[PDB]
Amino acid sequence: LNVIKMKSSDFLESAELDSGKVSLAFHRTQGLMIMKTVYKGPNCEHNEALLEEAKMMNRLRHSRVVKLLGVIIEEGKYSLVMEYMEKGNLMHVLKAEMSTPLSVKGRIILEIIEGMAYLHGKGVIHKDLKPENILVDNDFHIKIADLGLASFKMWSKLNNEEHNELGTLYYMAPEHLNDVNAKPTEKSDVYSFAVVLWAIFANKEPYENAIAEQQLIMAIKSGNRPDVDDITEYCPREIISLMKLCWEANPEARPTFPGIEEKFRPFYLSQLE
Amino acid sequence: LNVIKMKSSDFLEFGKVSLAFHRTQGLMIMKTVYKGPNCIEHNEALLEEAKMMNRLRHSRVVKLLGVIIEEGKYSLVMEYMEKGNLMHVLKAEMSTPLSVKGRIILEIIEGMAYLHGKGVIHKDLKPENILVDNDFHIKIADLGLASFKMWSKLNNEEHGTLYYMAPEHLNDVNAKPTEKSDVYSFAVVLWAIFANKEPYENAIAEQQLIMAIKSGNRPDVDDITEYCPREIISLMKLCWEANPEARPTFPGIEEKFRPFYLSQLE
Ligand SMILES: CC(C)(C(=O)N1C[C@@H]2C[C@H]1c1cncc(C#N)c1O2)C(F)F
Ligand SMILES: CC(C)(C(=O)N1C[C@@H]2C[C@H]1c1cncc(C#N)c1O2)C(F)F
Repeated sequence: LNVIKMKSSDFLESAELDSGKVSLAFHRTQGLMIMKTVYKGPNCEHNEALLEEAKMMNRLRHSRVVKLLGVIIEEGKYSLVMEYMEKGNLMHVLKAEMSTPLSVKGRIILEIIEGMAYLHGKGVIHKDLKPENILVDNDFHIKIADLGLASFKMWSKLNNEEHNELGTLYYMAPEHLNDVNAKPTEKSDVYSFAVVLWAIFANKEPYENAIAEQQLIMAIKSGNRPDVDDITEYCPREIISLMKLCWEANPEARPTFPGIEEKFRPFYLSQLE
Repeated sequence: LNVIKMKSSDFLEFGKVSLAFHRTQGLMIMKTVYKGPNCIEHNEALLEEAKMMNRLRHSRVVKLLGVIIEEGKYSLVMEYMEKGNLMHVLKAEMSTPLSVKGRIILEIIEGMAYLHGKGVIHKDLKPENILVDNDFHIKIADLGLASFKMWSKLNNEEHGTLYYMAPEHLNDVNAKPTEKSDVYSFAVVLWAIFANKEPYENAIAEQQLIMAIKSGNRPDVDDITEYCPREIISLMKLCWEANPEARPTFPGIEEKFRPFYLSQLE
């Protein structure tokens, strides 16, 4: 339940990944893993706080959240070590030439609901749910990640701290768009989820026809949402309903993940599984 | 957020469990605990235990849908489970395949992990308290009202087998239950799932059987005639260890069992 303090010698770590300075690394005994090197540079401070924030992020253990296996914390380099998800992130899986069946897409959605229900269950606001932060194993089971380090302030600042040698907008609720200092709520995560449902049936990012960013922000704040007609393949009307309900302008008019799970699970089981 | 105060008029019409029809929301199970005289002085305490009951919401625990608090009728209203309890499902003429028994075990682990996550000790996990819907998905129940004292008192005033009980609580009723108390119970549940019956069938008497269990007696593994994976036999032995400390946590179980389930049984 305390963090595993791993050494640099324990790995033969690879080149970067574009789905990240995130890299695949080979542990000498425990085998294949994912490593997020946060810092490289001279010695610095906050060592106890980072190791406590690692302990904090090690607390959250579920079948649908990515597990911290350990951390590297040495003289002038800081890294997070996490379990290997073979098929990469959700958006990578949807774009692949291999067909993703309806039943699988259904299960993926239930597994995300399960995972979000867990984090909210522990009083965690994700703040940055998006297909990047949804990883997929070889059996097409998923786990939720915080690779932005949204919920871990000391690690997130460490990336841009000082002497460091080493996306969101589409899934961010309109209340927080163009807001320098916004407080994200649980219902912020519910909006993100709605855009994720759309992406799962679109097999692409939303807002492809946007030209400038200030155009897209002002559009989404004025009530624009992903084009439902741009869903070419079959998407059940129950899920089309659900994503419209979850990307409501009014935060309070959105449901909660317990509320979603209660409706979606029996629908999934009866119609999609 | 808070509990729903339902009326008896809103319905058609372990405790007097009746299946009842809510006039709008549809079919439910109602546990009418008290029918007769009036006890309105302690209604606040029951409604405070109800709030406590209402806070536990998971896919693998039975949900309180609402409660009836009237002059001389007191009921818990909870979600319907078509196939009844686990022991009833195992004893049916339809053989329940290995893959399903595997999934059942994962769903129990999921549910127990949730309750422990909310600081809940079940204290009386057993096949009777494990209910099964039409697609063989399970939800854990507290029909004995082990964790709800005022309702449990009310249940059995006018108008309990030991096979799944950890040895620390056998002949010690003051011993505080821990998480590891539930983990022993779970071990005996694993056995029953592959046995398709209650253990200790050829015990002489319960006084003597209790003393046997305290001295290290466990269910007969040779009584499992049908196939049981060896790593599940290993798991149930590790979970029914004499020493509470020597048993794994439900988190500990989940992390070993889930990838085993997925790779070998799913
Ligand atoms: C940071 C790390 C290890 C990670 O994914 N997680 C740590 C724990 C579980 C998982 C995670 C996922 N979503 C939200 C939170 C919160 N709060 C969270 O916290 C990885 F992204 F580097
Ligand atoms: C009593 C009631 C409603 C019920 O199953 N539960 C109430 C809530 C969820 C579920 C439950 C199950 N296991 C343990 C606890 C605890 N603590 C529990 O508490 C039913 F048996 F009538």
